[PDB]
Amino acid sequence: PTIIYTLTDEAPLLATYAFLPVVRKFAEAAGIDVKTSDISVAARILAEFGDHLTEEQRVPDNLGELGALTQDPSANIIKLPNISASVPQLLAAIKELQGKGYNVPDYPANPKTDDEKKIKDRYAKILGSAVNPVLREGNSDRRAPKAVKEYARKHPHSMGEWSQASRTHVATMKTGDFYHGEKSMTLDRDRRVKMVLKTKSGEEIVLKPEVKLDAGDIIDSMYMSKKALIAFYEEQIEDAYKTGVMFSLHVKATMMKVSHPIVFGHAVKVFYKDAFAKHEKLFDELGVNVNNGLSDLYDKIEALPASQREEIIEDLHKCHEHRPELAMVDSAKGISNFHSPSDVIVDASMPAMIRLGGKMYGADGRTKDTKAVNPESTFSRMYQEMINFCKTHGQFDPTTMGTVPNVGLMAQKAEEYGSHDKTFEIPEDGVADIVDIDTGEVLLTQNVEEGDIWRMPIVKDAPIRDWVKLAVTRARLSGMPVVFWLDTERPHEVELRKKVKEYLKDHDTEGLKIQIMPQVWAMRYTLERVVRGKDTIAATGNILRDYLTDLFPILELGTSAKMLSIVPLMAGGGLYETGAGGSAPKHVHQLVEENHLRWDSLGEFLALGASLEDMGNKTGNEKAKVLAKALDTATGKLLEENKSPSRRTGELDNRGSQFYLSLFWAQALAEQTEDAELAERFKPLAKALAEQEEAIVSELNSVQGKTVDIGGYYYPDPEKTSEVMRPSKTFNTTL
Amino acid sequence: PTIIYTLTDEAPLLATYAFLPVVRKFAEAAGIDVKTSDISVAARILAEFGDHLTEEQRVPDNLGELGALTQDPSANIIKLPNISASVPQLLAAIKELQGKGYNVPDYPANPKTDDEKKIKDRYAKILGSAVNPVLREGNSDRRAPKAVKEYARKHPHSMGEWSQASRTHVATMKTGDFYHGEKSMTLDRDRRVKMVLKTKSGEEIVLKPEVKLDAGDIIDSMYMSKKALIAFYEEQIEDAYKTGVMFSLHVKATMMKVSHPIVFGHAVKVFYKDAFAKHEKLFDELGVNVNNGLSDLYDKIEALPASQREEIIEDLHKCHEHRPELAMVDSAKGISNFHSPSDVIVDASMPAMIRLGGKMYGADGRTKDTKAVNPESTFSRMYQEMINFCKTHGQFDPTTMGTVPNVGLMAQKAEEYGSHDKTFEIPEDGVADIVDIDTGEVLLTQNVEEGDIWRMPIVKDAPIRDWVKLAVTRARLSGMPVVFWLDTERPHEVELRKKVKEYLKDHDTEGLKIQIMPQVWAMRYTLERVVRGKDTIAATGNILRDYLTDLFPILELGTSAKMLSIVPLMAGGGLYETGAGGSAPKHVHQLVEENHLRWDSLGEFLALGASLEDMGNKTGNEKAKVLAKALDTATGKLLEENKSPSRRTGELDNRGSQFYLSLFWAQALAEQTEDAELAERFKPLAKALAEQEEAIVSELNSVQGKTVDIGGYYYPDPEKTSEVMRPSKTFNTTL
Ligand SMILES: [Mn+2]
Ligand SMILES: [Mn+2]
Repeated sequence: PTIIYTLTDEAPLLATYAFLPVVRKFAEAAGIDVKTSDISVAARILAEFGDHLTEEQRVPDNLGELGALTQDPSANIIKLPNISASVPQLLAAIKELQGKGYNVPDYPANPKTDDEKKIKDRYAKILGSAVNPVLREGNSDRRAPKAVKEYARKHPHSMGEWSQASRTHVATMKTGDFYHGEKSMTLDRDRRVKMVLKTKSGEEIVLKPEVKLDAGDIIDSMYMSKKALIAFYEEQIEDAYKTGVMFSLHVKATMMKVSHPIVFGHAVKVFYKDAFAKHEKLFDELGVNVNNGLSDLYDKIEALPASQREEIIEDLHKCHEHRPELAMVDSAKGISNFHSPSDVIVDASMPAMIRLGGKMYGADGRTKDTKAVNPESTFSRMYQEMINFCKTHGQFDPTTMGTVPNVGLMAQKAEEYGSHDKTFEIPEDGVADIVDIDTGEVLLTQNVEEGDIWRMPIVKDAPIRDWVKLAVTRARLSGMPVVFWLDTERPHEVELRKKVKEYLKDHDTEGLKIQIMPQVWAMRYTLERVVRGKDTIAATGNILRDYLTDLFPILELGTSAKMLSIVPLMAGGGLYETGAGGSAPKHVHQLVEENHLRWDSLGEFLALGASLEDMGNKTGNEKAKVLAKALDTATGKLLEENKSPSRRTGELDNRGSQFYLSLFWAQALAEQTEDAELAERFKPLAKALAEQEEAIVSELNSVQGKTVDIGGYYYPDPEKTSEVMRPSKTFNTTL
Repeated sequence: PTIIYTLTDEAPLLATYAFLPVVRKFAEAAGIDVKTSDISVAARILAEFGDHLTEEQRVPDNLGELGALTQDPSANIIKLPNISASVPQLLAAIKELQGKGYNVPDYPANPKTDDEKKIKDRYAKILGSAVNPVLREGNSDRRAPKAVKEYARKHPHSMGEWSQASRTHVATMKTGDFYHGEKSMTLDRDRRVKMVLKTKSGEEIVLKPEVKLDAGDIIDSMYMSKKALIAFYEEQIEDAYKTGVMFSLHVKATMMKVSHPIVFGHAVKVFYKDAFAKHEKLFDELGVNVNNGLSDLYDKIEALPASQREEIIEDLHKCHEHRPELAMVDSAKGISNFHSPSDVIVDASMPAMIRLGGKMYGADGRTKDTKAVNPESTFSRMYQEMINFCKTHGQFDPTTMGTVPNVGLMAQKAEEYGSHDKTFEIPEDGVADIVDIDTGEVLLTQNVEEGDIWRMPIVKDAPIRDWVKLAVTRARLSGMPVVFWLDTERPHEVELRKKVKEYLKDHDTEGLKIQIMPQVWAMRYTLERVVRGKDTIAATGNILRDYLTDLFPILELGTSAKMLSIVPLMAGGGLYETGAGGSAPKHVHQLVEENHLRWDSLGEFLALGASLEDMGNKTGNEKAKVLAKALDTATGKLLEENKSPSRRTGELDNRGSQFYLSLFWAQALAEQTEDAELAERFKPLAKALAEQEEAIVSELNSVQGKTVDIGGYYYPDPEKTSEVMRPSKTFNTTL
């Protein structure tokens, strides 16, 4: 009977320092041990580079440990939001660890000696989205809990009005992209395959030497034509200019770490083609990679002599005169859409733009309409339908609209999420085949060109079965109809359709509305329903799982940070994500400088409830059920009494809201009558907490408004942090 | 990017000489290379007997090459009607080749030495239905093209009227045949079995050493009783006589090379019982085998002294006075039903009889009502339902009736089509068991007699799956319902029924009308529907596929020569049979003697349209689909314009009709509007052919009416033959 709580980075971790003690006190009453696990960026640096560390300094491979635990039918993991480290974040975490006596190697951006290549490659394991692929050995059940939905209706968030005369739209490719050249197939038997490029010269380049494929795996051979991509950009940049609408670009270079920077990069290239021509030679040897955005260019020209660097920036701002207006990320500082690929992230930016009435920010500071460019059509057409719907129906009404929960196929690096190590920028014109080693059979041929992006996504049979099961499970349990978003004109989704059609019959689907529709149809059908106050489950692939679980919750609730993210693992256990957003760097900024943490721990409370409830069902622990339901009613009272953390310094913060939760949790257990022992167990505690309420609250608020010492950033001192995060001694002694 | 076009025998080959140049000129305009494959009777003898040939004389095994090519997903084979060599045909081919300096052995019918036995067996690989078993690695989709049916409505073919007092009927067995003694089962595991006869003496004769069987395969143990068959024969011959109705016998001796001649043989023997008893000893040692018809007896008595020969034939003619009139193949030359087993072929003779109003020819040369004897009741009683139907409803009206396409299970030597090498005339009374060699398990027991025909036909699981999938596909694409003609009382058809019941669930059958009925019922249901202009798909086994795709097309169209015969190959490719009939040797005799080939190449145009149709789907070729649709209208225009070959010499022939088709095809591409490049590409060629119409046709017609030289028959000279098949000056120069 063990719950694994994850120690992560920044704000969620700080909240954990105050919350971990109070969850431990409640969980022990059911015989559950709350065991910690450190997956912070620092702990992952240490675990990898234990080469020059003492025994006491060494840490286990906590990620690999948790990854292994997912195979255990009793796994119970609570995953808090964590950093997906960029280079600057990695460097800062390294530098802090070094200064604290941990002998870890520097990260060499450009490895001089060959020994530096090995440790740079070892750091590549730490960079980016590294935690999610390992923990996701199940499929996604993401939905807004009834109590949160009810709260959104009573307290509606602001939403920009949609004008019928709005000019904003999604711009996307009609040919030469992944979708319009896709070939797909379901595997007959186990095979081992290689990815080879037979050039026009006659040479055979092996891009990927070997990949093990199981029976029933779906594989795709999709590519994007570089020539088409640029001609598309030429066209759209021109169109946006001619029509006078603001140009914007929405990709996900954060997670799609290979393909999307190439997509991002090309936009910048063709947009500023006049400047990139004047300085081509200079840019080349400077090693400028604008795939990393303009920020890369600006870095590599900053060291240059003043008269030369100023000439460069002048050729860039001069290029704007024949160009369309650009969407800005920070219009005061002059930071635009093209500055960094990690600024405008498709899953978050598109909802934000729709939420605002189809608006993004201009160079003048004004909001205006935008051509929201999403080059890859596969998953972007669905956004356009909503824009169209809104244009005729107006902005959604949070007080009356329905819900769109999601059942997402993600398990075992599903589809595009596990295709990173299998994506390649093509070196020269040739034919790209995936060939079987045993029997030289080309499984899928594809004619590619120089620059083209080629990848082979993989989705295993077993995950698909669980995914369909979860769809029917959610349908039965909620009474909501469910729609599978599967295109008829996309090979990959016709392959999935064959499977869904079959595996549905393996389940009892007698009293359920379950159908299959292509993306755009499904979106329309879903929109036609939400607007009439009706609910619909979206059973979707991996990338759509990501998009829709940001999109709809932003519209329904105002945020994607207030919802359940349950991962039923295929081996029997459950993983429970508390948040889908970042670890809130700015929240830590406010905590260290003026002792106020505005992090909302609601997602943690909800996940813990879903953790404790599933503990009751799987093991038979009836005392877990009672704690879960009491936390369920404790969380609900937290919302209705309006005691979520304030953003203003000096008011009720994260620590303060943790008190009120634990109070209500204690009260809920004291005044219930389905377990006699637990009732009288919490009775004195509940009586205690309530009695010195405006004494504990008085302490937690008085200590605010000053600089505080946690002893670091990426590795804060457990002793100092705990003092700060538990500053109420009245509260602490009560347990 | 290739289409394999088969070079065959006789008339289709001659047509191909005129056609291959013009199909290549069109197919290169889409990036498709057309390569030939010689599978003629000559090429198949040379391929087998390369021992005595020089290196330059040696030809590749093209038939085996094509057999391997079916396993390739890119396969695209246009198969044309070839010769299924009879002995006299094989002899003539051997002589022709030997005469051309090809050292090939004589075929030894009665091998003296043991070295002669060797090469007779090597020739037995060439004899009979040799191509089809190897090429048919998929199931049959045989149907009338929409453009052909519509021509038959506007121009009906002559049909003989059905009197309600018509005496004609199918006579067939009620016990003792394969049907009423049949045992059948599905295999659970992989095993290897043997065919053994446990005799009365205690001895066990091994009839078949070893045969590998897969899991999920349907196997049958069927036997026809010698005593029951001759009792049947003696009853029906007596019946036909008593009633005064003309006797006729319908079998498939050509393909059923083992069982049917024994069946044919017993008919003749009991019919001529008086002669065969008087001359028993003489006929014994003369070696006369009536399994090969009366012609065999006529050969083996021709050399005998005039007095004795005239005694034998008078005893045969004397036997005719107490027997019924026999049906005549050619009454002028005195050739009857009994002359040769390969003269009256069931699948064509029965439709010919029914189309004629239930009439066949007699001694005087007039049409007469007949007793159409089909000894085996498994697939014959299906004919009797149509006869009855016609007796009450009169003849079919082709101007109003519906279509009956066929989806035929045939893949991988399925059912009775693969039973030849496993069919045995029983040597002595005993039990006939099929036994697993590993373990001693007796799978199917049966009790047989001296002279019985025992066989074990097999059909594999994967072919069945493709068959069912093809039915659903055809239903979905056309809209018309499909009926599985499967009996309840035939064990083989219940094993099939079980699989058809299961494998229909693995498919989307939503808006589709799919049902299983017994043969007799299904026929009646089909007939009741078509008579009021409604369409029905017949999903049937192997023999029924053959029978029905001659029967209805004969009635709907007047001929089974003009129709699509597509074979979706299981590996993903496609085979397109241009004709189910023969190679028409009489057409060749007319061409050599008078320079006029009356061969109809319409089946070749349709199979090419279908070949280009599938080409675009699998690979992605856009220009290929344009060619298919332009051909589909060019073929139609040819029918409408009435420019098909005449049969009278000195008029429009195969060469002429090929011109108009290429003219209509270029013109069809001259005015299309979806590939602007192809429109202007064929624009000069279409204008040239339309400008030279009366010049080209003047040439092709003036060369007729003369004896011409093609340098042989079974192996024609490519130079001389191309000189004959392309005699047009201005037509050729415009390519
Ligand atoms: Mn997201
Ligand atoms: Mn036939």
